[PDB]
Amino acid sequence: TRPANHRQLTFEEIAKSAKITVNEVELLVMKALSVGLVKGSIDEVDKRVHMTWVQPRVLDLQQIKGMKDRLEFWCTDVKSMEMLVEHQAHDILT
Amino acid sequence: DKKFHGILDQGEGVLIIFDEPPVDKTYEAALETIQNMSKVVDSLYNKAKKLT
Amino acid sequence: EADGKTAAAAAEHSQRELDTVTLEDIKVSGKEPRFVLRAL
Amino acid sequence: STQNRRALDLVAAKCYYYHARVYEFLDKLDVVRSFLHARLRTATLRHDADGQATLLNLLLRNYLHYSLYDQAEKLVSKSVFPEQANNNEWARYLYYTGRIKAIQLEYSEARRTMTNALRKAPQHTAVGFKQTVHKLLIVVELLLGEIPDRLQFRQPSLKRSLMPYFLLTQAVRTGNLAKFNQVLDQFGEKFQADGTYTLIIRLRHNVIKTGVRMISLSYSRISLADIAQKLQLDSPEDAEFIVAKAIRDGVIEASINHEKGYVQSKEMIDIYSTREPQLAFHQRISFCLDI
Amino acid sequence: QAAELFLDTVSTFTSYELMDYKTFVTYTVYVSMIALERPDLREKVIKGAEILEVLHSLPAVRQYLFSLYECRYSVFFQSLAVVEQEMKKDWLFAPHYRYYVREMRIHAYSQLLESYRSLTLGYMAEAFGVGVEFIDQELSRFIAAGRLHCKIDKVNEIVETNRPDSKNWQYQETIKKGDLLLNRVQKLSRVINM
Amino acid sequence: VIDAFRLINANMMVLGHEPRQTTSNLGHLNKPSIQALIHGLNRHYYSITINYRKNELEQKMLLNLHKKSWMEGLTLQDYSEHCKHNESVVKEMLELAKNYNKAVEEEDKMTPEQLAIKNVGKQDPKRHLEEHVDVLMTSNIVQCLAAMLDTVVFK
Amino acid sequence: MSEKKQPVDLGLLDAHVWEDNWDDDNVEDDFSNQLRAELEKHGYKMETS
Amino acid sequence: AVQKVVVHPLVLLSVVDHFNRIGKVGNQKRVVGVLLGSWQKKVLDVSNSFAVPFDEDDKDDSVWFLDHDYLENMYGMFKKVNARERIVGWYHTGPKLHKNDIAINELMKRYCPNSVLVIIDVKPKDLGLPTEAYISVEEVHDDGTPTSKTFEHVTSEIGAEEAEEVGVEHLLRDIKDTTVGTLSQRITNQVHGLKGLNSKLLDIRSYLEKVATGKLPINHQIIYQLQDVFNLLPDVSLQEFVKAFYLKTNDQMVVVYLASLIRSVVALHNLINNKIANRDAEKKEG
Amino acid sequence: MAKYYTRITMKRMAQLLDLSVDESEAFLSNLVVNKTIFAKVDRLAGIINFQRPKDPNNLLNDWSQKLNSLMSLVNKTTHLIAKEEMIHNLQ
Repeated sequence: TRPANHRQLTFEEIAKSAKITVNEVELLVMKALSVGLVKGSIDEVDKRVHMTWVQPRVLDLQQIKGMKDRLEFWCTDVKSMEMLVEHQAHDILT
Repeated sequence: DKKFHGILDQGEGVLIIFDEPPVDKTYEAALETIQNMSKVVDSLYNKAKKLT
Repeated sequence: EADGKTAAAAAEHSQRELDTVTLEDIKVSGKEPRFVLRAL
Repeated sequence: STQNRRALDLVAAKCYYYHARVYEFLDKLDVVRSFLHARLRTATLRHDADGQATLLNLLLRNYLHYSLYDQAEKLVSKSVFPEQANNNEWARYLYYTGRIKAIQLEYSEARRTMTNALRKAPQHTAVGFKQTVHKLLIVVELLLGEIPDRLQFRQPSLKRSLMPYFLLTQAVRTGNLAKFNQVLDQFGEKFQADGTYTLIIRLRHNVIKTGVRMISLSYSRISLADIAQKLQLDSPEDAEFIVAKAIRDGVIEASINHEKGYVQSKEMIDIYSTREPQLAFHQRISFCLDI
Repeated sequence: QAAELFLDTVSTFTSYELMDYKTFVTYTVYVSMIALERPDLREKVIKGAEILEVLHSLPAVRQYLFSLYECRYSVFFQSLAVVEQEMKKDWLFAPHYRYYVREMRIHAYSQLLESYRSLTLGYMAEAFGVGVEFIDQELSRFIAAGRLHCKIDKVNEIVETNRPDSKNWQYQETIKKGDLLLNRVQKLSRVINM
Repeated sequence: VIDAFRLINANMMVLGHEPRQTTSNLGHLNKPSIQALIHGLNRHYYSITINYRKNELEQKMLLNLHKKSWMEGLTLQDYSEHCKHNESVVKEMLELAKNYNKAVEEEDKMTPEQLAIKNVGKQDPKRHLEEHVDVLMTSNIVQCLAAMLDTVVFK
Repeated sequence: MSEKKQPVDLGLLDAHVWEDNWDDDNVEDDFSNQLRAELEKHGYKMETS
Repeated sequence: AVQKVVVHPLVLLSVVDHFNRIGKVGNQKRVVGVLLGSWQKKVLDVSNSFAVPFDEDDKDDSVWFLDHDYLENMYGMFKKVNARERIVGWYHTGPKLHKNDIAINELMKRYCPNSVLVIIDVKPKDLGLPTEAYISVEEVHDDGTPTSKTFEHVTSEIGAEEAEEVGVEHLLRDIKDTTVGTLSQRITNQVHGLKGLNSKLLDIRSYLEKVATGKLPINHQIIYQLQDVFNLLPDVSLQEFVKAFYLKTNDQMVVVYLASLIRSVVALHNLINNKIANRDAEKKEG
Repeated sequence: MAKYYTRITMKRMAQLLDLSVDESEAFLSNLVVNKTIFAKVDRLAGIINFQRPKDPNNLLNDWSQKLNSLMSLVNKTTHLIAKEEMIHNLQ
């Protein structure tokens, strides 16, 4: 769910969202890691975890419009960046 | 005696230990190439200033 | 060399003028009559 | 124009100098300055080299012989033309602008420009204006809160002339007004003869400034119940004010906790990680490629 | 150079100018104790037995050396005062009998202020020589001189080491020497090429 | 090195007839080598000029024949190892500077060509000094530029 | 070349052959004229307390 | 099996000659042929080739003709003049894959159990590389779809031989090249990089249109892969990564400064030599 | 736990090992002096700190690695695109 900017979260959030007591949550996430469906690390001294990669999932015909949207203006950035270096150094070799 | 490196604190008796950083290169070497060619420039004048 | 040649290389003449200025400061009655007697 | 290349390449340039000297030698200077203004104006149009260097220096010279405004000219002057100079005239132009900057209560950036002036003089034996520029440099650096340098006081060429200035700074460092008065009442004739008396007549306040600056560099966390105690200042209320002003103009970086009564100075380190060294290096790269 | 040349002590014939070989020994130990750092002082003039044999007849100088080496600063000043008074009434050393003291003091401080990083000042009240404010003012006047780099705080009466690092410095000297040479080359190009 | 020949006539050439007709400069552009003259080319046969005439499509190929994939261009060199190379060359500069000072000091002390003639064994430090530039440059420039670009084009 | 012509003038014209090699100016300034008897500076400080 | 394949120029010129010649026998838009080669340590080397008659009725799959006992006859005729080389695979000059070529491959595989396909597109319309390499495999499925027989990609490159690059270079009198050193770096590894990356992103861009009801989502597989792409790309250049970057930029430029300084001093030295030599000889010859 | 965790307190360790804190310390001491486990316990606050070496040159090694993987993956997607579009839109 969370945007890629964060994908970092505290014990309390999971503990409530899965309605399991906090002292269990460590083992839960360890299980998650061990079966190999999610990757990252745990930072117990402040009760936080970081989760850098997650199993792909199917998704619907409207969510992919988000993919096309992101990809389009990623694409334009490349052309923009090319114009600059192709121009300013024209005299070395155009 | 720098046999074992770290640091000491008197406030409460704590022996902080850390790994010493390297002392660099391509800086120590440059810092005397500069000197060497300064001497070169000085010696340029024995046949630059006088001969002209 | 300054006017016979392209009028930019009177720099050697310039330095000559610097040298002559310094020297003449440390350098005459007969030189002046002669000098003056140049006709051109 | 026809022989302007040669005629103004030299001969004219030095002529103006000697003709001006005559007048200074045993005469007035005024219609000379009017003539100089006119002759500068006729340059800057047909020609733009050495006709804008010798005239600028001479004109500013005679302005400074008296004590006029002397600044409204530099701003629009266009500066002594770069790209060409004899590197000699650059020296005295820098000296002039340095002085006119120092007298108008602009200290911090005067020292750097006049030091740049000094480093451009030749290796020649003449100590004509080297003594002058050194003397001015010492006196501006006794402002702010520094120490001039314990060298350039013993070198053979210049020593007799700097004697009173050493004897002055030897007092200012300890910071005891007694001896400072005993020096001034003794050599005031010399100083006013030097044409620099008024700068040193205001020096006592920068005396106290230098004292507090060295204190700032010594400690980090210190109570006001000692700053005035060890500076012979009896009141600890005005110590707040002198310290605050010193903070305002950038002498020391500390802050003050008015209720608490301690002064602490912040420490800012790790200048290697910032972008500024890249800039300092890029400038030199550009210069070397230019050479 | 004096401590660099007095290393011999093994070929010094019974020369006339230093009538006493013992005087030659005392002089060389005096200069060596200041010219060089801890690694060699621990290697050469303390692990050489000719000088040790000589010193065996010289209680005062031997005590003065071992005081510094073993960090018993309490007696270090006890010895340094006496060596100072012996320094004053001696020829070819009196002209700067003060200078020596003003040096050794500073060096002894750098002996101790290196091990710690947050030493309290009261620790020097009893361990280094009595007098708190005395240490206060000497430290204050020495810090501003650009040597003995540290920083003190009177409120809680504490000292902080203030370690510098091998990169800011290794950058500053680079930039200043570069500027100096660059000025040189600019001028030296200027005189040439008209 | 290619050549193409055809036999001269089976003599009956005492007539002094030329083997060929000429109505152009077009055949006399080239100098026959000594070797073929030794074996007698103009005595028994004659040479004919070779020419190439590439068509459009093959020459379009022939330039591609060295192109290398986009995958590589954006790739960075390792930063470690790179630093190692920098320190290697910088420490190699010293000896050349030291030698250069003497080489400056001693010249014009003897006749001019007797500089070079006496410098066939030992190297001349100018060139070796100069050609260690164009290794600090080029390398550092291109690495810093490539990193500086791709820091933008990906996220 | 090194003209150095100068309207500014020379201006002016020892018992100091004691050249201590170099400097000492900051050093002599440090102990300008006081805190002299360092022996007494210690001694009459250990009896103080 | 195979890890990489290497092609010699003689093959590429052969392909092009065949493509231009066919006009004397048909009107087709593709041609097909055999690759002779050898290999060792899973590195395959193709060296020579000959072309065999082929034909296809464009308007349908499954109706095509390929002449066995001409292939066998030529292979015999070649073997008699070079024993080094053996059937290895086949090539065709179409710009894109075709439906039936898996059914070509299952034929010609009877001549070599490992056979590899090389597409040699003869009319490029971009900056690029003229060859692609494919090998045949069987795919399982998680959807329970039956086992599928399908191609797989293999990395490729051009190679060279000293006896040929002399000829290639004798012939490469066409245009400029070799703008030495710093000139060639930035062109060859910045501009012609970015142009490629842009073309790839345009291709993905186009495909994600057809999924607007133009075509069925080919698999959740392709979507899982795309999600990996947009997840992996480097973290926002916003954290203490920045500090680590500045450090190296300083170190990278400092040595440049040094080298530039060296560069200037030599010019001054050369200047002086030119100056004195001139004036002296002048006064002398006067 | 060193394989999974990054930083961990004293008491959580003692609780998971079902033994006193002192025995935990003594037990891991000969482990770390054996060059078997890379740990750096800090007693004052009791925060064990596995796998925290840190480097200022490694960082952008990792960065360059991620870049290489991303370029390769974008390369590989297009082959799949092409061959799949082949079985639907040829005609």
